Amino acid sequence: SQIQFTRHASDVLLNLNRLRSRDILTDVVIVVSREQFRAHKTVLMACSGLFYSIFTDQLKRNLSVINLDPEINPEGFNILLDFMYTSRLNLREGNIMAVMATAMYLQMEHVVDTCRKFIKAS
Amino acid sequence: SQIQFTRHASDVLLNLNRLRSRDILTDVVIVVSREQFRAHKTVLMACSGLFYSIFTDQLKRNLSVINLDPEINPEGFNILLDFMYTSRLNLREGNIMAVMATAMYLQMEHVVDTCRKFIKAS
Ligand SMILES: O=C(Cn1ccc2c(=O)[nH]c(N3CCOCC3)nc21)Nc1ccncc1Cl
Ligand SMILES: O=C(Cn1ccc2c(=O)[nH]c(N3CCOCC3)nc21)Nc1ccncc1Cl
Ligand SMILES: [Cl-]
Ligand SMILES: [Cl-]
Repeated sequence: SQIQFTRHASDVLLNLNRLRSRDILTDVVIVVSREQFRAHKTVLMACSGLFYSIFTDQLKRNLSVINLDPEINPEGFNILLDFMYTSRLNLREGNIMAVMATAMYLQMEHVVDTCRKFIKAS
Repeated sequence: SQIQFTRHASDVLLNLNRLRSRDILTDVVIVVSREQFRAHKTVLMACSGLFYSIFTDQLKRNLSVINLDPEINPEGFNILLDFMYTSRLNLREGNIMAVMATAMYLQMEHVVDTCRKFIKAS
């Protein structure tokens, strides 16, 4: 019965990404080997089982730095972080295995499923 | 060239609303006369000119309480806050004028335009 605004969610996500690009109200640094990426915990939680599980725990909720597994490919992580904030996933033959393994680690099941479909179509 | 996830933005917004409902990582209380509403500043900024302008200013960015104009109808505000987190706007004959005036105050231009269309269709 409510009026539906079809573009609203995408508009919100766009603006959250704009805030990320200006480092406004970002509240965590994700360290992946020699690279670091800032983000909003709320978005990470919305998009990742790993981050949801980390930040829902009152023991870790207030952490401002998260060190990921050193084995994680920083580029794979970056691709997934960008996907979180844009809805667009950059899969290529050169990055498919790194992105897929990283998505497994981040517990992003729908993305893992999409990587499986990409492999199947390759 | 990137794979588009058509439901992703709405999924993110849904999960942000779930976090709001559990008061997880909310960082501001919006006081509207005798009522109060918690939220995430990032979402408020994404959806409102007023909140964008308030929290982008380094003078006010860290405020944890915002007192709105006492004249603002709390129900009108609540309807708009729910819209921010859901994409669904509950317009009715009983609330149209309060919602519209509140949307003007919050500088939510697309919503104001929609209220004008509602008035025109009434
Ligand atoms: O749902 C997510 C995050 N999210 C996105 C994809 C995805 C996924 O594929 N799996 C998991 N989990 C969770 C932890 O346990 C194992 C599986 N979470 C995922 N956030 C969430 C859920 C409920 N209210 C608020 C929030 Cl923010
Ligand atoms: O765009 C908005 C918020 N938003 C939503 C609707 C709406 C609107 O109708 N008007 C205005 N303004 C802004 C202030 O000046 C007057 C008009 N902002 C609006 N956030 C935003 C913009 C750019 N990067 C990051 C962010 Cl979060
Ligand atoms: Cl900030
Ligand atoms: Cl919290």
